[PDB]
Amino acid sequence: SCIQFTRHASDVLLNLNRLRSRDILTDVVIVVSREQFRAHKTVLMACSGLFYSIFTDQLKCNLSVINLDPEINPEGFCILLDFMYTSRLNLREGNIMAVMATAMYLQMEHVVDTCRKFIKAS
Amino acid sequence: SCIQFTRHASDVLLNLNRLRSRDILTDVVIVVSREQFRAHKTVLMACSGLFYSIFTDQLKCNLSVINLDPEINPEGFCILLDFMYTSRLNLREGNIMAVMATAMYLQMEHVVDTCRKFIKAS
Amino acid sequence: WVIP
Amino acid sequence: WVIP
Ligand SMILES: O=C1Cc2cc(Nc3cc(Cl)ncc3Cl)ccc2N1
Ligand SMILES: O=C1Cc2cc(Nc3cc(Cl)ncc3Cl)ccc2N1
Ligand SMILES: [Cl-]
Ligand SMILES: [Cl-]
Repeated sequence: SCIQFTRHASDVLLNLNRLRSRDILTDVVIVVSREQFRAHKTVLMACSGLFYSIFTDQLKCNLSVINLDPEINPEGFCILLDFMYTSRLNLREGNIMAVMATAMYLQMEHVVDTCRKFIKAS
Repeated sequence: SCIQFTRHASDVLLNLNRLRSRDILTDVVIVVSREQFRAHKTVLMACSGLFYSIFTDQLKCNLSVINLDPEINPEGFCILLDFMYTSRLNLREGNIMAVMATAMYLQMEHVVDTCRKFIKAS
Repeated sequence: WVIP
Repeated sequence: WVIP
């Protein structure tokens, strides 16, 4: 018999993104080639099957630095990290292949699905 | 020119609640009278003006244990902690006064507003 | 607020 | 997915 606040989840995610932009309580650095991205482990796990697996591992859960596979493009990662914290995906003709490959690697099934749909249309 | 995934924020919050239920990556204990509640600092900050102030403080940001004011009712806190992680508020005739008082203390303005509306109706 |  |  609960009541529900429709905008609560969106407002929580907006505040988590504000903490990210101000580098507050970020507990991990994701290294993609030369590029470094600071984030919250919980948000990464909530969005990605790959980070979920990494941070539930008894040894990796304690690492402050995670290095991604050298084939991963920093821009594709940046677009996906922004999507994790905002629900908005900056999908463009020039980045769609790098975004799909990065989403497949990160195990972000809904991003993979829309990339496959957008590629099929073109 | 981004696209948006409507269910993303709700899915993120659902996964953060699953991490909470399994005690994964919880980094703080909130003590309310004798009762203890494990949670994620980022989620608490995203939902509450009081926790936002506490964990942006250079000294308090590093505490693993936070003791609330002894007037705070553990059940009122439990109902609000569940709301933070689910968007669902278990508001009942027998708990509304304790829920409103706890929401005022935690600075959760939308919960305070609905409690004031529900009290006025009765 | 809604009835979910 | 939608146009926000
Ligand atoms: O496409 C995806 C997105 C995703 C997220 C998570 N993260 C969780 C899943 C569960 Cl059941 N509990 C907690 C968490 Cl944080 C796992 C796999 C995938 N695949
Ligand atoms: O009723 C409320 C809910 C709430 C949440 C937060 N938390 C933040 C606010 C900002 Cl601007 N950036 C980041 C965070 Cl985590 C502060 C005050 C209040 N009042
Ligand atoms: Cl996804
Ligand atoms: Cl609120």
